[PDB]
Amino acid sequence: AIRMTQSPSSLSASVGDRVTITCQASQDISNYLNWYQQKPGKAPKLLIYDASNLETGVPSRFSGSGSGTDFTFTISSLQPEDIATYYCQQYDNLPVTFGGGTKVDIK
Amino acid sequence: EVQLLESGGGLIQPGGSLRLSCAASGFTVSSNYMSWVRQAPGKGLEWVSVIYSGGSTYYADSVKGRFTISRDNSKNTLYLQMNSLRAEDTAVYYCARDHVRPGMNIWGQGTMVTVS
Amino acid sequence: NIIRGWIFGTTLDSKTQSLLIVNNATNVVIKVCEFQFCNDPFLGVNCTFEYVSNLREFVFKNIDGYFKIYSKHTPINLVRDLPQGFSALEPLVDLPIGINITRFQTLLAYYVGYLQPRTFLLKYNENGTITDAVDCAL
Amino acid sequence: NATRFASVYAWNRKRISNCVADYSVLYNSASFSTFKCYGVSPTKLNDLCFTNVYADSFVIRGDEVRQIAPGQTGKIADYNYKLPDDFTGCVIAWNSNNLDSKVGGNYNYLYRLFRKSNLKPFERDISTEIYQAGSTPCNGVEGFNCYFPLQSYGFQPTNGVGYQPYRVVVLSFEATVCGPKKSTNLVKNKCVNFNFNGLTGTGVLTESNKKFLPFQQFGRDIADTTDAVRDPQTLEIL
Amino acid sequence: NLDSKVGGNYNYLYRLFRKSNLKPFERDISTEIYQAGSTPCNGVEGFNC
Ligand SMILES: *[C@@H]1O[C@H](CO)[C@@H](O)[C@H](O)[C@H]1NC(C)=O
Ligand SMILES: *[C@@H]1O[C@H](CO)[C@@H](O)[C@H](O)[C@H]1NC(C)=O
Repeated sequence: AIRMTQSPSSLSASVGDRVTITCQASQDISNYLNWYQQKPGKAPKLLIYDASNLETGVPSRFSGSGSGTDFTFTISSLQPEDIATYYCQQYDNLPVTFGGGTKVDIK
Repeated sequence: EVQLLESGGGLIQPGGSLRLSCAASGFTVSSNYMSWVRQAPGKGLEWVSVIYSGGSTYYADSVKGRFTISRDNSKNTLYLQMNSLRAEDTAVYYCARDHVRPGMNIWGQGTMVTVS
Repeated sequence: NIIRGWIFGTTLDSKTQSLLIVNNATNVVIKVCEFQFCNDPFLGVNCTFEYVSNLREFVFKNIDGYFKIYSKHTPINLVRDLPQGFSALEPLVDLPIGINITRFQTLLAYYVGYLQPRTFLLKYNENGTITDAVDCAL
Repeated sequence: NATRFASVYAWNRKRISNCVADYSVLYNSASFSTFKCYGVSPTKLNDLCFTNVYADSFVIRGDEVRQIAPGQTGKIADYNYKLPDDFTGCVIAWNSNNLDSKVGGNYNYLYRLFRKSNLKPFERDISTEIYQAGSTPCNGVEGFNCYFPLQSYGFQPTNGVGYQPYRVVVLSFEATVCGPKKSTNLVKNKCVNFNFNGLTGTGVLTESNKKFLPFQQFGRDIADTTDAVRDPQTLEIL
Repeated sequence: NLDSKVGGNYNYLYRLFRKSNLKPFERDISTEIYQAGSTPCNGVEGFNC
């Protein structure tokens, strides 16, 4: 089974700072990697699909790139309502596996 | 009006059973890829089960043989039959229309299954 | 060289496979495609097999999925009837086609006869050829 | 050795009949990464006669080679090419990343992603109808809950082994197709146990004095006993 | 009820290849590598071994 590793585990940055987290795959997953935003208590919300494609309605400040085994997720300018836990998942190869998660807090 | 509404969670003794119903609106369940995903308290996300559009069923190793997933076309509802429940099965159980293409990925709100 | 070929089959209307044998003036061609035939398939005055290469006698029969074709050629000076005499027909083709036939048609005077299950006595001379025969029920 | 291969949804079928099949060209080739036979032995195939042999060829991902097998499930086995549980044949595969992947990405190879129900064994679905995934009908127009049922592989050379294109050939064994059945040399003036074209016996083969006809094979004495034979290779009567 | 396991019981084995058929009441427990091809195996498993 594939194993996704997500760095960093936690993170705090000022409003407007560039925020970037990584997600390294144990195997090659092509570009079949999605990104979710889960605000406290609520369900996960899909932001980035297929490594680099932005889901319709997501603000432009959210970015994604990477292929093969190393991927990145970037927030252009961090906003207060961006506080949440962000996960990465691969889905092409079974079983579906998630990342460790990254908690984001405002400074 | 696309949304997933789910219910059926609650307390259950270990080794017991519990079925989770996930009612859909805005699309056909029997024609889509559907998934159950559980999140233990304080932990990350954990994939549970998948049913294809054609009906093929796939399960995770930790619930294989114990959990079952199905659907009802007349009610447009996704089900998750859970048997031989264990203490480590306690989590919030989100049902989600799996992402396959642009903007069809939609998650439920989860129900709290507490095995104690 | 008026007569050219033969069609064998059951319906011969592009519904089932059917043997088509045609000698186009230099080339012998045998096919078993599900041909769509005309009402009167005359020549200008799913295929499972395909092969390409006076008095004439032929014997066509189909036994256990094998289509035996025996033949013999000889000169003749006669118009109004068959010549009287004896001659044997050697085997030329043994098609493994496997298609069962019920009906057939010619493609161009000729003569047609139908076989029956009889017992015969054949005389083989010193050279291995049939020189005379006796019908055991004549 | 074909130059172009078909997409898996529109898999190609070649009907092989009336020929001597030399399977040694295949199982003695070191250029195959997957070669699994079902209900038959690979080396013991040159001794088996069959009525019809079917060779189906297509291109998939290396990840999905495991699905070309009886009783498998997955996006390929369900919706593109399905083998029956009683499959009698062989599955042959090899990597073709050198041929079927372009630098900018090859998009000529496709696979079916959406289908209401699974394919029956040896089913070939080439439909282009828009897949009605929602309550509302599509009317041949794409949009929400209305998706093109096919998806394109992104075959790039930089892909992992599991994502590179693999060319697959499925042989189905269903008599006009037999295996070589080679022969040996013949010796005269010595007691031998012999097996000519359809007959077998024991005896001494000697140069004959008879004149067999061009179509005669087996001699026969007066008392219905084999007397002479025509050697299948050398046009000599023994 | 006795020999099956939820995860699959693989303790029971069967011989899949042999250079010849067994004679009556013959017992073969050898673990020699079967050479399915023309390449000698020399006790090393692999392709056609
Ligand atoms: C039989 O064949 C030989 C030569 O093969 C020939 O000399 C002989 O005349 C033939 N027999 C008859 C009756 O013609
Ligand atoms: C068969 O092949 C051999 C050589 O392999 C050749 O000498 C011989 O003439 C061939 N026979 C026929 C009838 O073609």
